[PDB]
Amino acid sequence: DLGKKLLEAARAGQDDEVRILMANGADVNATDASGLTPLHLAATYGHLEIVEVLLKHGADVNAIDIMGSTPLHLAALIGHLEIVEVLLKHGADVNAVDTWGDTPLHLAAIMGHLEIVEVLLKHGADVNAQDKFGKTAFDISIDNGNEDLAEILQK
Amino acid sequence: MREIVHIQAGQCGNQIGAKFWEVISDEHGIDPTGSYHGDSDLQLERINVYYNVPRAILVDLEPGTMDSVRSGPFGQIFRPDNFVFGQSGAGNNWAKGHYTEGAELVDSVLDVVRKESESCDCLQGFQLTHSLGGGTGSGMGTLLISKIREEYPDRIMNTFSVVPSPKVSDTVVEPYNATLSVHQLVENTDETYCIDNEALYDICFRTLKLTTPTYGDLNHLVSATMSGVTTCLRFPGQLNADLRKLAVNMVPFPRLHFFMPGFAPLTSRGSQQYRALTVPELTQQMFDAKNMMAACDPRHGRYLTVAAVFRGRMSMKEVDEQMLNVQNKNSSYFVEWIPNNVKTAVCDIPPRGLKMSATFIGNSTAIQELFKRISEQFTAMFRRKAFLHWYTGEGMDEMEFTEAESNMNDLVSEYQQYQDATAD
Amino acid sequence: RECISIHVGQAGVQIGNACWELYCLEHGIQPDGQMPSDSFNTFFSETGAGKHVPRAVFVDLEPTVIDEVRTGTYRQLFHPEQLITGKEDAANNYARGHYTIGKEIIDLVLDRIRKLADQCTGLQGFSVFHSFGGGTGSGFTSLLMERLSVDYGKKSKLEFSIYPAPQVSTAVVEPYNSILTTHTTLEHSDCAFMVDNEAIYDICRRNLDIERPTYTNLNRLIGQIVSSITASLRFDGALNVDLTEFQTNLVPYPRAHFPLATYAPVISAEQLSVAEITNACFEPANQMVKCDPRHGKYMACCLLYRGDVVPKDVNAAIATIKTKRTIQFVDWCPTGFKVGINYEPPTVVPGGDLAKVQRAVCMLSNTTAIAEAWARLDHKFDLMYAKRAFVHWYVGEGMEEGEFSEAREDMAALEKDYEEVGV
Ligand SMILES: Nc1nc2c(ncn2[C@@H]2O[C@H](COP(=O)(O)OP(=O)(O)OP(=O)(O)O)[C@@H](O)[C@H]2O)c(=O)[nH]1
Ligand SMILES: Nc1nc2c(ncn2[C@@H]2O[C@H](COP(=O)(O)OP(=O)(O)O)[C@@H](O)[C@H]2O)c(=O)[nH]1
Ligand SMILES: [Mg+2]
Ligand SMILES: [Mg+2]
Repeated sequence: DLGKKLLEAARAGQDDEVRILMANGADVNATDASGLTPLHLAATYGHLEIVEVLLKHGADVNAIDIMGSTPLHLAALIGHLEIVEVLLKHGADVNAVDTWGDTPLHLAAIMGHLEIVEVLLKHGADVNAQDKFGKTAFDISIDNGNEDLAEILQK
Repeated sequence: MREIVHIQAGQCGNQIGAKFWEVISDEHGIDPTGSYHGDSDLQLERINVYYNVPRAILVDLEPGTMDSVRSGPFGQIFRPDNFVFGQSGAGNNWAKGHYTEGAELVDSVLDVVRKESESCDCLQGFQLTHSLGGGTGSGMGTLLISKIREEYPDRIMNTFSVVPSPKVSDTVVEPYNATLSVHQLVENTDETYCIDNEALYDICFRTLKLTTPTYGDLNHLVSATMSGVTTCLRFPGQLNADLRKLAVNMVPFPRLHFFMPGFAPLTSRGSQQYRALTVPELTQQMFDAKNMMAACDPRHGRYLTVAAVFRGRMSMKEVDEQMLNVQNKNSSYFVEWIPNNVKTAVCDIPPRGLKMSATFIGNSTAIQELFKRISEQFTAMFRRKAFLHWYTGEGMDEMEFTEAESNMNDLVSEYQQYQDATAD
Repeated sequence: RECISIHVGQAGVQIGNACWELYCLEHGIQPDGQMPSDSFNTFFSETGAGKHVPRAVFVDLEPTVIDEVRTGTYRQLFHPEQLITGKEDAANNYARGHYTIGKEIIDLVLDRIRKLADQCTGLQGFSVFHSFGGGTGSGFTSLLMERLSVDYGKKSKLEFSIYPAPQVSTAVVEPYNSILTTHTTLEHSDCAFMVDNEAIYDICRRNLDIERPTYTNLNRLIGQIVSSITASLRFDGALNVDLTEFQTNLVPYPRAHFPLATYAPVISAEQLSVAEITNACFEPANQMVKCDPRHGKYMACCLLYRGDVVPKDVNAAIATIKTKRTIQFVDWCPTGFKVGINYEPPTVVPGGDLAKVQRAVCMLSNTTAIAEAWARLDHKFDLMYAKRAFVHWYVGEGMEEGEFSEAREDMAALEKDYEEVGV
């Protein structure tokens, strides 16, 4: 199966072995068990060159998995500023919500990726978006005593 | 699958048996002393099948038959040990051959059968020639068959059984004997060539225009048929090569293994055949019921399987065409639910005295006609209970006759079922 | 690096002879094994004395055919331990090949395969040659394939089946044997090239100009087309360089692993263009299995050219056919034709009715129209099994009657699997 090798390649980050697998017609939008496309995996583990290749060969920028995680969710969680900006440029949903009710702004705020918070905000991230418990990104900055994040959320 | 052990039992058994050895000894280029004076490798390619000297065992309760064989032309070639003969004769009593006198001798025969089988690279099976209306050939033969069947269950059993007819002997107990013997063959043999004396007389009388056919005249037709059906077995060839493969492609249902043989052209004893037949002529001796060695009309039934053996130099292209022709131009006579049920094979070495020939082995449901005749004669005799004290005195039970009667009728019904069957 | 060939029944064995005859001419190897001259050692091993031995096992439940191997032109080429024979054949009965007779010799055969696999370092898998209708070819192969999926489970196995044809058919029950092996060998085969003996008959009557072909005629033509498929493995081409790639390129569904092979040109010995021969790959008259690809969808398609070929001529002939014919593909396939070229000329046999051609091509294409061939067998099967005809032979040699139905359902399910892909 070439779709499973592409999932493994995009994860482990073998740029050449992605290009080879795609040269034999591998499924760019192949899902693993939990619905994770190669774009999910490349955007999670910070493989910018593989992200841009998949996007340019027709990868669904807004593909969700079994838990509603878009690639922009995972990039903003792990803190890959380069990939966050590439995803948004290819029309990613800045206010996607996942099964836990979190947006990319929630995850970048929890993990303290202030530079990505600022990028998401400038692409129209919803500061008033709430999670399951009912907490916004601004509520997270207040509850966690994070004045650096509170200031960047009101800029 | 190489060697075949041959057996001949009873008067008829050793008559058509020896005639068979006469025919195929010539064809393979063996003289009566047992030495090769041929001139072709296609002759000794598969001589190991029937020879070592024939792999033949001679059996009869009648001791006279011993000498009628050895005083024959090729009588010198048979191994002296392989002669196994009793003191008295069975006298047309199947029970004497199967239970009393024939049973006493059958061990001695099995000892020789064992001996000949012991020194075989790889046995195929056995080959018994015998008549069914007799006491020895039928009663002891069928008892021999069962006794081999149980001692050699990994092997084929192939019989050349000749059917009695009033046209050849007016003995009225033959319907009893032949019915009892058919009750055995349907359970004990893989394939059986039905040689009908009714049909042998009707061919010698009507087609060959001989006013009084002798045994020799009827035996000529038989020995020529046997060499024809055994052509595949005795010479190199792709199709129907060994006994098991033949039966595999001939017998779709275990009990329905009674072949109606027939061959062409029909010649007299040593007559001159100036004009050699053409391929389409030979092919048109298949449905020609005047060439069937069993007294049955293929038109009155359907072929389940057919094997054709063309002997001589001829066009393999034309034979294929003619056979493919005759099948579809009579498509209603070949069963539809067995596709490619007719199989044709060619051998370049023709039979003795002929430039071309063709033998036509067929599992035709019409054969039920033959078993009808035997049963009606059996029942007519059995309903008046004539001559039963012969059989019962030898240890048989009256019940046996009823079972054999019923079992042959089941065999007739089965043939009638598959005749009326449809593929839809 | 190494590939092992196995030949089962007369069909396998006699086609084997034709292929190893043709392999040794293509590799300049002598009948005695010598060579006055690597990529080709995928198929051959080497003696200390400069002798090149095939990586092959010959199996038959009966001497006659393999006896002619070891008293013939190439008797010296094989080690005698590679040529294995029984005594009682299967008698056109899958049951005897698989159950009754096959169990008596399966262990000796598997043992002699281990001796060739022990000589090999990075063994790829197995090529298997066998008839369908034959008892040995059907029954024993399917057994051997089961046992190879255990003792060598983590590697490839490829079939070269001889699809039956009434014109050379030796048995009535050949539909039975075909269905029975194809059922039990379905899970254990990664890819399988069928050869309709009718197409090979038709081709030899038309293009070789023979009235009544012999087996030598058919086997030679077949060996030419087998050589075309194994050329990539023997000369280190670019396409299909190892046994996995056959599945990668041609098999997008484990079950549906039956490619149609088409070979041009077949020129009598009594030159064409690159474009002309590539058009003949989409002519049904030159297929190895009689069907109509126009009635079916292509899952994949490879072109294996060999000889005087300009890579640009190929791309022209491809664009010609991709534009000027309507080769329908499935939507979930790479719509591009894979290609590879091997500049060595097609070798023929000295004396052969087949002529030396300047260039040649063998198109391997997993079309859904090959389901037509399964339908013809399934139908013949149904007629006979409707009356339970000849079934007692099988049941009386260690086989449960149920296995007939379980096989037929697996063939009915396969006919549905071909349908759903092509709609
Ligand atoms: N193309 C081709 N077909 C063959 C060849 N040999 C046999 N066949 C076909 O294979 C089918 C089965 O015959 P075999 O392969 O000889 O049978 P087997 O494998 O030896 O099995 P058994 O003889 O029953 O033990 C028949 O329909 C033949 O037409 C061959 O050399 N070339
Ligand atoms: N075709 C043929 N039939 C025979 C011959 N001898 C006897 N018969 C038939 O066989 C039956 C008699 O059985 P027979 O073999 O003589 O008795 P057995 O010696 O006890 O087996 C009758 O139907 C005869 O017509 C013969 O030489 N040729
Ligand atoms: Mg007598
Ligand atoms: Mg064989």
